[PDB]
Amino acid sequence: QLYASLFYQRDVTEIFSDRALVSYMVEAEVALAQAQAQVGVIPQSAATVIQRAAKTAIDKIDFDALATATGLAGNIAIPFVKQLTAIVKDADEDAARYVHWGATSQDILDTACILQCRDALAIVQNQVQQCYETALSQAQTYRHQVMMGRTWLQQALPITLGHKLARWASAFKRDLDRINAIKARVLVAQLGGAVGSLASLQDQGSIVVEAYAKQLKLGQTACTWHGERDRIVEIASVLGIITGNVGKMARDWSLMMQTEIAEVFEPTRNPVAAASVLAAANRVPALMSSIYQSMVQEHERSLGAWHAEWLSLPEIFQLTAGALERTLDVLKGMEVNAENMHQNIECTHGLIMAEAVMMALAPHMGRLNAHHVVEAACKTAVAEQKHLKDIISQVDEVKQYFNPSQLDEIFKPESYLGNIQDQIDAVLQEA
Amino acid sequence: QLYASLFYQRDVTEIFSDRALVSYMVEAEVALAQAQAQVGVIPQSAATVIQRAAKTAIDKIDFDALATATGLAGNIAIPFVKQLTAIVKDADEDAARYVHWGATSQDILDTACILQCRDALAIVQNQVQQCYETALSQAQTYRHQVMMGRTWLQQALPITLGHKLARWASAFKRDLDRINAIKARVLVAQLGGAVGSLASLQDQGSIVVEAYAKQLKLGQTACTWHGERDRIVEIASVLGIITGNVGKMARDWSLMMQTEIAEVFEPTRNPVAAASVLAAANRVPALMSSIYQSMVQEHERSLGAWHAEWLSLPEIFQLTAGALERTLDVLKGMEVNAENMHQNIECTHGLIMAEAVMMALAPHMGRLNAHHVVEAACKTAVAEQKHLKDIISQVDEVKQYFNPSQLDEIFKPESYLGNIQDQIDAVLQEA
Amino acid sequence: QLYASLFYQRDVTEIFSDRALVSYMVEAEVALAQAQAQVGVIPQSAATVIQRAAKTAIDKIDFDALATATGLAGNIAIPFVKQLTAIVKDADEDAARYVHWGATSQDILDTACILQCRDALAIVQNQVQQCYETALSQAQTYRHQVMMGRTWLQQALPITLGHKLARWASAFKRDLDRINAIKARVLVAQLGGAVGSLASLQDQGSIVVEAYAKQLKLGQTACTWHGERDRIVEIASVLGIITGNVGKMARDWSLMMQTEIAEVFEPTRNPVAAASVLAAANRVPALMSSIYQSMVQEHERSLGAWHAEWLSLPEIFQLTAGALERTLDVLKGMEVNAENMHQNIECTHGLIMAEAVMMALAPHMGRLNAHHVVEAACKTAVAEQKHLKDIISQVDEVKQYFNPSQLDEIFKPESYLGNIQDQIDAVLQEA
Amino acid sequence: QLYASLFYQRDVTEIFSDRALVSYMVEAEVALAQAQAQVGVIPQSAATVIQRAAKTAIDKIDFDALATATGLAGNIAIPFVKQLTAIVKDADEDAARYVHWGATSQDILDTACILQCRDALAIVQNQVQQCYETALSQAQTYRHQVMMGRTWLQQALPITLGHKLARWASAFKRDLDRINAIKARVLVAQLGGAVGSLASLQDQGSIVVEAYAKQLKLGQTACTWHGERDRIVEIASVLGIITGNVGKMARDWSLMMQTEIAEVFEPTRNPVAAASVLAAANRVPALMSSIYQSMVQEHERSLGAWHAEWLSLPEIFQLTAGALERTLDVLKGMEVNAENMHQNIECTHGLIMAEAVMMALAPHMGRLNAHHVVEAACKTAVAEQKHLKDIISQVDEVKQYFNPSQLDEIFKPESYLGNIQDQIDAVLQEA
Repeated sequence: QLYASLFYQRDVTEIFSDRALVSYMVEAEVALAQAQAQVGVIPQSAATVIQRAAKTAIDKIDFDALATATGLAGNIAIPFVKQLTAIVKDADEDAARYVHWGATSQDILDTACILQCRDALAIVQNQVQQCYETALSQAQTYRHQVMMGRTWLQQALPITLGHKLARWASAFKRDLDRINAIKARVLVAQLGGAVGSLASLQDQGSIVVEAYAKQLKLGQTACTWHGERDRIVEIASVLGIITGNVGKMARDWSLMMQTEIAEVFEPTRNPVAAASVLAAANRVPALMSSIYQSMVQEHERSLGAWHAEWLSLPEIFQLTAGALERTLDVLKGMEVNAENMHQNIECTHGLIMAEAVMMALAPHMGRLNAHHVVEAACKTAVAEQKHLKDIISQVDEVKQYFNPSQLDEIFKPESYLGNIQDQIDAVLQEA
Repeated sequence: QLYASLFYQRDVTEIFSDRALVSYMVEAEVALAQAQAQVGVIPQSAATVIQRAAKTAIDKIDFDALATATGLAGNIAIPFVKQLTAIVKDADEDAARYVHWGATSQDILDTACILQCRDALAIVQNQVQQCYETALSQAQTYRHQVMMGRTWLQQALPITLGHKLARWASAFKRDLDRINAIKARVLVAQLGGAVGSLASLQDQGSIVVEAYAKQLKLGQTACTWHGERDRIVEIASVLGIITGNVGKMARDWSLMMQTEIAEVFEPTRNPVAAASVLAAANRVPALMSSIYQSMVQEHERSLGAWHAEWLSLPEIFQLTAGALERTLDVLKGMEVNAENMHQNIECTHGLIMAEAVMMALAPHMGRLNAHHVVEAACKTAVAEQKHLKDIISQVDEVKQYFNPSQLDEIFKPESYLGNIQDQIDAVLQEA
Repeated sequence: QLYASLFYQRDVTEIFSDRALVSYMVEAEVALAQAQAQVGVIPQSAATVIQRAAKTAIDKIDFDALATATGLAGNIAIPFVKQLTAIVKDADEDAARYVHWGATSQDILDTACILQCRDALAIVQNQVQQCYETALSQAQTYRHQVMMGRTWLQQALPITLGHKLARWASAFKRDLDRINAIKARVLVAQLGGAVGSLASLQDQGSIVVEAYAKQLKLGQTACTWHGERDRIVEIASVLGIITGNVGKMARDWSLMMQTEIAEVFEPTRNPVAAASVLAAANRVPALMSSIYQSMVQEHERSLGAWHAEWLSLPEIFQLTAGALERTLDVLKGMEVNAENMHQNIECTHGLIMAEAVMMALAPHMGRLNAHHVVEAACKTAVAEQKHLKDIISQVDEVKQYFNPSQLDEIFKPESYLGNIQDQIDAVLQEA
Repeated sequence: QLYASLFYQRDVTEIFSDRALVSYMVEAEVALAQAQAQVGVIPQSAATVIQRAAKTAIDKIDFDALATATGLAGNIAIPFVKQLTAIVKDADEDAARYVHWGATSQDILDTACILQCRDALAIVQNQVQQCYETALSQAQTYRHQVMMGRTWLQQALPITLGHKLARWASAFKRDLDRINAIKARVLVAQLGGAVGSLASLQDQGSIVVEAYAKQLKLGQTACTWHGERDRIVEIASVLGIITGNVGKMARDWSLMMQTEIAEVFEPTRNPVAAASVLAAANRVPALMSSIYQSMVQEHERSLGAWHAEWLSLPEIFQLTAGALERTLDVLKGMEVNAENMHQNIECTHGLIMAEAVMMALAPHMGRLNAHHVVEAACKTAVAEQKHLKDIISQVDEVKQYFNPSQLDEIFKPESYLGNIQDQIDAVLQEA
């Protein structure tokens, strides 16, 4: 609980709480009774009593009894079914016989898991959508804010803050595409009985799965997937990529907050938001190892791999929604310090503009000749500890082709941004 | 090398060998010169000399010099560019000036990586396609081969071998869908220069990227992605799911090969193919942790995360193609032992048919009554160590509703398969 | 909470609960005030008021306020210090000035972490000690219980159950050695102030650390270790090995519980204990990836890596203590089914004794000759579907050297156990 | 091969090459024949022929045949034994019968693995020893070089470069202790035969293992450990900690190389060494997940887990030795830029000395009063954009207790280093 505030996101944590989990299991049991009554497998009468008794089962369920019983049964569904049955019995000893009719523990657990995933995906998707919108808007606001591009953590050539923001925006848009593309394949119901054959429903199996899926508004699958878990992993893999995208952003803005750089700051000096996001960017990759090992499952119901999913999947959702929430706060209240950006550009005293000077000279001199005059000027500028502009401006060959004013233009960071504006426009359009 | 034969797949290993990597880099340099000549940035003359000198550069390149130089430069592209330039020079000192014009090391390395991924994906996709076809065909051949379904490694209720095969087939089909769905987003070119601004190409940047993408037949992206790596991770994540699917299959067939079960065997008694596949199902999840940590990259070119990708991505492809190749061999030459399957069904002496007997009795007796007669019969059958059929057949209540012949039918494994045939038909149709 | 019962161990979970964590932080603050009063840095008077106010601070602390404040400060220590100070103030506005004198957040957090580790290690060590004792005792009880040894999951040659138990016992003993060997190096105090220089204590720093360590009965280190985390990883690495040892045991006993093998059973048929232990054996390796990435920490206090430890370390302890607790239950109430063991030995109808027959014949025949008679007999026995003893006993060359009674001895599983009894005695002695 | 130069270390890579592996296997076979001849199990004559034929077997072995055969057998030992036998046969058809007498594949593979580990550990230990020596020497050289301590990547209070170096030195010393402490437990021989019972050696088993261990100068274990793998994991876990220690150092020196900080540089501006070390600090944690999953092994010889070790263990050694080698180069030729260190200390214009000013005033004013005068001065200094010294020096209360010269002393970074010199001396002594 003390850490929930630091790393997770309140709504996604609630969706995965013990109380919500049991709520979703109740929902799965109700849909099952309804789907069966609707096709004749059980009397409409029983379904109605179950549907009504359910509305308050959550308040009548003993969570201490449930936890203790879980350790002995090996899963929550078994003791949960006992309790729900006893609850429906105290309302009609007869409807009680139809509670959990034909299902096995994993049907209810996997279905509640998919119901949880459906709801937490909606929240995560909306967070990504706001992050995208906000990054696009800031990219536009600062598309002309010049600053240094850094490679291997060393100043290299100028870029604009808007270009970093456009790069992040486009990454969020690819995440939005990934989320939409997996929904149909992944949000499906689970109902197959003990060995996934629906044997106790005899020849009514396919009819009942179809109506069960429909009641919950989930997809239906061709065959039971108690042992094939690609759908679970697939959902985790997309959350993993989203966490990696904001992890990269948090690495960048906290580096820009170093005392000696101070170009961008987290809204109100410690980078508290970066610390949480970077912790999630450490933890999610480790949880991915786990969710992938969980694919190796024995026959019709695994020993170990399936149990591990109950611990890893929720943690991945919670860290991702938590990391997205802190990233949004930062993208919205981000403080840009234009003076420090200008100052850090002056750090190498014009040496970073060397190649720009060389390109301006190439036409009137031949690239070989241009390269040679600039390299000798850099040596001189370093020996005299002067700005490269001061040295190049007193070189004869050069005065032959450029006035002082043309030289001042050649040395402006803005004059060497290549096609950065085309790239920013290109990402503003894919929107 | 000795292990390559055990875990990898020959063609995918070649695509990622030092020699192929340098080949793809050469290909990237040629496309760059051609795209530039085609839009005016460099003389068509130079492009033609480079394109021709390239055809044999691979044979002229010194790989020992290259490896030694790589350790000092920090990447292969830098010493590779020197060498290729020297090679083009000995053919025309003038065309040599245009080699690697405007690109930075990462453009050539990421582009060669995507070219490699394109080729290895084609091979992996074709392996999945054959695995799918073969699983569908075997599923049909054995849709009626009865055997025990096992949960928590304990016999539970009958299923058919064809149902396990249909479950695997449908998993392969979802993999085929995943592979097709990422191609457009992932197989794109990389050309952005030092800080991804294409500054040295000035206002010709967007025009050149477009023609470079086209020359290589790759997609073009809105902005440079030197630091945003979701496309790399995404490709690894799909390979990871495929390896998890065959890992699950290898766990199953090797369990079916245990001396005491002996229901299915690897083609010619050790499960050599399972050992390799299960090793890949251990290694790939670990490599996933690595590829996901690699998303956290500093600014415009990372220190560490990017270097790690060069080691992990190829290993994931190689283990996946290797695991697919051994799985295909097994799916094709799989030996089914129907007698052992029949025998293991007799293992509990009819106790696994208890619920089937109870369902047959429910109508003529009321489920409560049916449950009670069957439970007392199980106790008796265990006490007398007799087959449950022998005990139930001499119970009065029962003889009242069933002749010996109807009892023999109720006890046949085939009579309690629920909707397994509908599920097998459903997966044969999605095809 | 519902899952705590399934995977963790009650006492270790309490040591890592929010309430115990704050308790240990209080303990760290008290020791600090006492150590300082004892060397003159603060008045003995203040230390006494703090020590007394502390006895009930836990009941006066607002945990909701604390959680909310934590999300904003980035760690629990900061809001905790405010609260504890306010608590000491309402008892003496003057002693309150000396609360948390000279320490930084990480000193209190790392010290409370080591106090927690000290207490959970004592519990884990005692669990390993009982597992060791129990395995040694069972090894002795069944040192002569013959059963099949299995390689690549295939029957190979006879072993005894006692030999598997001795192998597990010796592994537990190496764990006991590992635990004892790291205590001195790992259970040390943390007190270094903001940048680990104890600057606000001026020239009293070393004197105060020495007395602080002593008050808590922890080791003292030569230099501050806010950024060097090998001690944390080292503790996790040993817990990781212990979880791997019981993971291996759970894989084995659940395989022995398969319906068709049924040689050993979990005490009261699903392997519920194996499912939990195997889930921990999936999760701990993934958490190890995380704890190892956490070593890469920036300068004097990291951004991300340190925060991640707060989530991973406790989970590793909790899963290990949980896995040990279920393993102990199984080692103590383990049900051995000697008849099934005897029966599975008869599974290949004497074929597994082929090499034993060959060794008995080698002396009177020459190994070449012995190998050739046995191989032809195996072919015949398989063709006639007879026990190998029936075939070999009617082979002339053979009757020439052995009576029927000597042949019956050569075919007893017990006669081909090599030095298994020496190995079991050897592990009973290292005890 | 091209990457070997970037990430690994030449000698450790050779120890794990195919050629060295087969060399060590030959060595294991020779020791086995010798140990057996020495106790009577095989004729001294055969042992001598094998020992002599071995001296050149490596040159006679067909590596292509070996690789092809390996993929079919499932391990290298099987086809290797065939070849070595054929080699010994062409020298004496009789000695050939005793090649690999009584051993199983895993005995030779695990023994060659431990022989490799023994040799690579010697190299890694020596690298750590040199890193330790060099760090201690540099710590001494710069114990007085003042620079900023940084927390959460923000300047905090002064420290000395020597203190960072002492912290690293002490971490290397704990690694030296860890390496020495595991040798006895981990460097042991493996000889147990098919199911670890040495059944084919009958009652000579224990005698032969003892002499086999002795011939190779390895420890002997109480029982066979084909399935218990804690010794392998333990070796990987220590290499993992070493890689994490230099990973932390590489993060620090590359941050100190940022253009705007420029306090320390890699010897000859890109941090090429940091890039490799940080890639190993990403990859090793992932490989740890794998080596830990490999503990879960089936019965007497696993399917999958054991095979995976052949790929992970060597990679961990190679990355660790590679990371150590680059770290040593940097520790030895490290360039310290004292002026930039001095300059970055002036970055906040005295604000970082605020607490030092407050401690100097506390005695003559009361901590409350001191805190209040300093906080108002910081506000003023920020409003006027002046150095805090300029503001505090014109505050009356203050002039009352300090002359200008005493104020200049209070503001020197060196005057607020707490017990850093005691810590540096403490680590120089543990040496």
